[PDB]
Amino acid sequence: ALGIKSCDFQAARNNEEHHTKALSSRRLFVRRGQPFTIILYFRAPVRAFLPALKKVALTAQTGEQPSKINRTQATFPISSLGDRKWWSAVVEERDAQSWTISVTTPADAVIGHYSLLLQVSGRKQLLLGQFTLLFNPWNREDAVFLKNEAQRMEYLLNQNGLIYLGTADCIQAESWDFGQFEGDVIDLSLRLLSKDKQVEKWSQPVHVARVLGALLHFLKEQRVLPTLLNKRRGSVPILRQWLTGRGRPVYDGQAWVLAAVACTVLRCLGIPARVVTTFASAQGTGGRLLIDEYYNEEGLQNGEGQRGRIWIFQTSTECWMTRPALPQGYDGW
Amino acid sequence: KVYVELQELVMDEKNQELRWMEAARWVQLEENLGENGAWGRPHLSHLTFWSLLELRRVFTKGTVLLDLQETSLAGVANQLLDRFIFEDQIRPQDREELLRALLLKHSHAGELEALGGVKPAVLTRSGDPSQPLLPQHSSLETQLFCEQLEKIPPDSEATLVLVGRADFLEQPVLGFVRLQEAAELEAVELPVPIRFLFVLLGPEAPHIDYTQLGRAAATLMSERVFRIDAYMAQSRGELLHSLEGFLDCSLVLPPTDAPSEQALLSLVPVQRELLRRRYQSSPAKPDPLQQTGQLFGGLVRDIRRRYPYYLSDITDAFSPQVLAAVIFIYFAALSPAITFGGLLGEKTRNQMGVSELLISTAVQGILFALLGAQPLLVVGFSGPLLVFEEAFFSFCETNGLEYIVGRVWIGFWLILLVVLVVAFEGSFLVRFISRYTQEIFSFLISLIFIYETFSKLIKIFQDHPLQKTYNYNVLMVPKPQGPLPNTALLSLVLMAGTFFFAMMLRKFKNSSYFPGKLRRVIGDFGVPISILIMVLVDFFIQDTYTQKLSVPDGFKVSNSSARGWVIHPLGLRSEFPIWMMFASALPALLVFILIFLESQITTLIVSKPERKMVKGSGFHLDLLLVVGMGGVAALFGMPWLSATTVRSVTHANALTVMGKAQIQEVKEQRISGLLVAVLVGLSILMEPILSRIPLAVLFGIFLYMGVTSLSGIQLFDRILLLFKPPKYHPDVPYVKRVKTWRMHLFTGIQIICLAVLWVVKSTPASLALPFVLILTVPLRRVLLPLIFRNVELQCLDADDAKAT
Amino acid sequence: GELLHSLEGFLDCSLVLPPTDAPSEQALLSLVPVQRELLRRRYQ
Amino acid sequence: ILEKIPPDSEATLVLVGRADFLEQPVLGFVRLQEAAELE
Amino acid sequence: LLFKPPKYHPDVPYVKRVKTWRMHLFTGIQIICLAVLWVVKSTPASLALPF
Ligand SMILES: CCCCCCCC(=O)OC[C@H](COP(=O)(O)O[C@@H]1[C@H](O)[C@H](O)[C@@H](OP(=O)(O)O)[C@H](OP(=O)(O)O)[C@H]1O)OC(=O)CCCCCCC
Ligand SMILES: CCCCCCCC(=O)OC[C@H](COP(=O)(O)O[C@@H]1[C@H](O)[C@H](O)[C@@H](OP(=O)(O)O)[C@H](OP(=O)(O)O)[C@H]1O)OC(=O)CCCCCCC
Ligand SMILES: *[C@@H]1O[C@H](CO)[C@@H](O[C@@H]2O[C@H](CO)[C@@H](O)[C@H](O)[C@H]2NC(C)=O)[C@H](O)[C@H]1NC(C)=O
Ligand SMILES: CC(C)CCC[C@@H](C)[C@H]1CC[C@H]2[C@@H]3CC=C4C[C@@H](O)CC[C@]4(C)[C@H]3CC[C@]12C
Repeated sequence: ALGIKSCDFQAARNNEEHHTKALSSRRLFVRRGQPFTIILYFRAPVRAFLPALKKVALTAQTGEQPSKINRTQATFPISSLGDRKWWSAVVEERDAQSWTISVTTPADAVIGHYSLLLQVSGRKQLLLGQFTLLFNPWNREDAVFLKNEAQRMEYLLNQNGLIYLGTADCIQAESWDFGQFEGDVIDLSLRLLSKDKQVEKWSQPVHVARVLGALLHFLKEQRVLPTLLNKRRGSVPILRQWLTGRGRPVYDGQAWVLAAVACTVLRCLGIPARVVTTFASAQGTGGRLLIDEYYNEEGLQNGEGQRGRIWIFQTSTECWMTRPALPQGYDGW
Repeated sequence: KVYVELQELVMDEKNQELRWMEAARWVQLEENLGENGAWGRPHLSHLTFWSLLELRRVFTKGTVLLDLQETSLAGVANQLLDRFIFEDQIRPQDREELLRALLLKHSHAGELEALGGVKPAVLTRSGDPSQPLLPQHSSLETQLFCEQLEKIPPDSEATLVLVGRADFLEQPVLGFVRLQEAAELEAVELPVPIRFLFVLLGPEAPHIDYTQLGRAAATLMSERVFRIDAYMAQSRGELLHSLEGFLDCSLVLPPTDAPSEQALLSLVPVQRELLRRRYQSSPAKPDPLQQTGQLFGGLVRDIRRRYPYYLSDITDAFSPQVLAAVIFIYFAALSPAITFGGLLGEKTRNQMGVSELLISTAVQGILFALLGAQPLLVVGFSGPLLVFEEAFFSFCETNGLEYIVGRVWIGFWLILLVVLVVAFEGSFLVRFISRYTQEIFSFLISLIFIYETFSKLIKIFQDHPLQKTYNYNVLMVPKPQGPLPNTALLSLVLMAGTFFFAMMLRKFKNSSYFPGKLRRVIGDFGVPISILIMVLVDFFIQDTYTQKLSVPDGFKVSNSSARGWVIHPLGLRSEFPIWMMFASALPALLVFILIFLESQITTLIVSKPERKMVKGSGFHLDLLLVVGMGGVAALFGMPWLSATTVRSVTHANALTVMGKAQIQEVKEQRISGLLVAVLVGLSILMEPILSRIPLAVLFGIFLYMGVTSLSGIQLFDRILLLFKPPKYHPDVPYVKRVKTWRMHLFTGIQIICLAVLWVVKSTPASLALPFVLILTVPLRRVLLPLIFRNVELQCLDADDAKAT
Repeated sequence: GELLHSLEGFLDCSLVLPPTDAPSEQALLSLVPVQRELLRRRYQ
Repeated sequence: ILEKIPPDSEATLVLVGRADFLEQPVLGFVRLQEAAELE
Repeated sequence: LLFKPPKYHPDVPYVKRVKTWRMHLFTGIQIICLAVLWVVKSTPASLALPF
């Protein structure tokens, strides 16, 4: 006598509360460590609430082989005794035919695509719906927590960025569309992350950032071609071309866009990030603090260049998290 | 009417010479020409959207030659190309190529087989037909109607449509020519004058099929309103107006992924209104349990329902599945005939024994298979029939009245009763026997069958108990007088082996192994293979005694001193009472009630809509035939027979083929039952074959039949769903819309009914079983609604397993 | 352009019934055999 | 109406109107990035 | 799988990546080894089986 009719994931309001409104108003995008609310609809009225509450449990799984040892599978009941710092669920409001359930996730949960499943004593598992879990710069216990709301807006919610190019004495700001909240960027980023088989480590922003940076550098080396060809429309078309091979490729005179693409992926996954330009960057030294420049008697350079050169500028991705595996005092950028 | 011809510019295959070959002809209905050289079937013309677009565009800027003073194809081509060049439709350098094209040999269907077929082509500048460059599309009409002339009125004037392709063209061109006087042309072999000429030429383009363009032009010319307007047209504008009104009243049918006859039939008012609007501006005008209140109406309707299907009733039996079913049902009807036979024989002074029951089971089965409306029923003797007969022999022996003669009078009253009920359509009340009563009766009868099958093994274990010591010289004639070693154990082994082999071959029928052909063949022959295997198993053990089948010596009476093959209605030894000549009504009423209930419920169970029976069942005809042959056989001291449930259900199952779990169809034919009855009659002749078949093998077969008869029983499923946690319950209407405890209470009420019926059976008042069964019809309708809701009863008690 | 290509494919599988003096039931039911084949490959 | 609609269904709104101040008929086809419940 | 029509063979790596006749030939060579070992067992030199 506890048959489920439908489950309203309330994507619009939860997405507004979780700062994922720009992603969708129909798909549930939630940031870990923050409660979100779903509505459970029953086919028939629930006569006795307490025995019905004893008979129901919720299950959240991520990945293709969820397990309790990987923290990719979690089973929690619906009660006021649930651990609000862990996976939990509690009925905030109810009538005869519906339950308003507030579901929480741990601040160190594995990110990615999730399935919410209902288990009603003496019945089979029922799929309630799908939601995507992200990092939470708004949660104090998260590793990517940001103190300032203005910094949170700037480094996670703003899709209109500026990549600084030019020389040190003549800095030209180029408007850039990071587009991290485009409809496919989250799916593409999670698909790229799926090439890493340590899904248990996806709760760690350091591991996720390292994996995605390595993979995006590999894609940049694979897809960027030697020398309109310089017309750019932000990070999202570049990411689409790198991951799928379709679209306008990027040529080697604009190889600095890797920083912006990495910033877009990190921002879409919930890791605060910014693009940083260093003018007069000595690249290719291997740690050596010397640069050799060779000029002929006319004051000009003959060949194509040395391995260690002073670049006019170099872009780089900065990202914000704590460093638990590092000694004290290295949290931040 | 009118005759229209369509010719395509094509190349032959032998000499590679381009020419004109006719492609289709219209006399209102369109006929198409296949590649073989014969004419396809006559059909209403359907046009494509692009063809009508092409025709409208080329007709808007067309070339009309109205009231043209000529009577020759060559000169008409000359004048048409002259007006083409004058209207700048073609360049003047193209006149030589098009006149060469328009005046080739116009070949017809009579010379297609003489040549090597026809292939599409394009006239090129050099006059050479090259191969078209655009992708080819084989004709839709040559794939739907052409794959397998007297209607022309004498005064009608023909129309010739010429379509051809010529790369030397900027755009497709249309020239419409009406002659002032109808003339015969060398292009048309039929002796009808030609009045209108359609010429459609041009270059391969996107969306221009010139065969479809010519089809559209010919269909437009075959339309009465356009033809009448064209006979009186004095300008191209009037023809364009007629074509505009033709397109205004056209029905375009868009593609859909759900093609249905009812959805298309919903467009009838649209079609009628479009026809009305097209002819509004024209001067012309457009050219089974029903109570029929009729006496014997149900019988006649059953006759008209089943007898039209008589030809399929013989042809559909030509499959090895039918032969395997015959082998199955032969034993399934022979062994109960023998068993019950000697019982009545041992309990009725051999007045009625195996001989009488073999002949009555044979004759009634033959005539019921040849005449009945549901041939899949098996006519045989039932337990209620053995008990009533013992009831009568007891009463007559008490009162001095004779047996055979009373039963002669019981049948005589039975015939009157059945004629009465068929006259007033009394077999209509079988519309109140819902699935409740049907399932209760079927499940109870299956349980009785299984119980008797196990009780026979218990009896043979009692006759030859397991002992330390035996007597090694025990008389065997007629049956062993004392216990024998290794008999009961071998019988149990044979019965278990037969059942196991039959079930394993049933599983192998639906299994995944061996070629799908051999597996199914082997699958339908599961029961015969099991019988053969166990018979050879017992035959190779010569020492151990096992009870075999026993058939009588010949086709004589079981007691030659008690009666003859016939019986005098007024007495055999003494004067029979005249009150018994009237008292025989009430026991005749009881026998009629028994046979009616058994046969009607058996027909209801077998002819369920979920079992894919599309040939119909005749309640009135089957009841009339069964009771009539019972009464007639009573005139010869022969037994009354009814459509028993287990044998008929087994016959239906053995003639049912399974799809890829799903019932596909049933081999509804008369050959199987006829052959079963013939073999039952001939069983006396083939005594050497039957004398080496043990009874234990047939006991295993009986257990198989009783177990497999519970397949479609929803009551059995709801029995099982009482021992399955309320989670594995399958998704069915009575599960998903009824609470689990409510369904269990409904099932328990049916269990109470089953227990009451089973207790009644094991009592001396076992003839009350039909009456107590018709106390479930009251409940299913009267009470039940008092404790249940409408949706609950709709889900639990459904006519065709529907969710209301 | 892709929408136009789909629309032309839709028109390629559209059947036109001209005004034909046959009774409406038979004239409409004659389209069943033809729509069937003209949609054999469209929904495959 | 609501019973016959499958649960994962999206709407198409076809707007038809006559405006005498337009030179030619115009067709506007819109696919939204995600389904929306327009107020 | 030597007695089952190929349309039913399970979606396993050794069926998908190997031709059906090749897999049956491999099963046949294993059956030949099995028959050789069975013959060895039923001989007075049955202690040569492990070799
Ligand atoms: C002799 C034994 C006792 C018989 C009388 C027993 C009388 C009695 O107690 O009935 C109520 C009780 C209710 O049990 P209920 O359905 O609530 O419990 C579910 C049941 O045990 C399933 O078998 C479990 O599946 P699985 O193991 O996880 O795969 C399921 O696991 P989960 O949902 O917790 O994960 C259980 O929740 O049992 C019945 O199911 C009724 C029909 C039972 C059969 C009736 C008798 C055959
Ligand atoms: C004894 C019979 C022949 C012996 C020699 C064996 C040689 C021999 O006869 O070929 C066997 C056959 C090969 O043919 P193949 O498998 O291609 O043929 C398929 C097979 O007949 C399936 O049974 C059919 O499906 P279904 O099941 O009807 O639904 C299927 O029909 P379709 O739906 O695809 O159109 C057929 O295409 O495959 C076996 O059965 C393997 C077991 C053979 C081992 C038997 C050795 C004892
Ligand atoms: C055939 O019927 C006759 C008479 O109906 C049977 O003869 C009777 O047998 C019983 C049993 O002992 C006794 O009443 C008499 O011995 C006989 N009565 C008369 C009037 O003759 C005979 O047994 C029957 N035969 C068979 C094989 O059943
Ligand atoms: C339904 C059918 C069987 C008819 C009902 C039976 C009654 C009405 C009829 C049928 C045959 C009739 C019998 C026919 C012949 C004779 C012989 C005569 O010397 C005395 C009357 C007597 C014995 C009749 C009595 C009444 C009778 C038994």
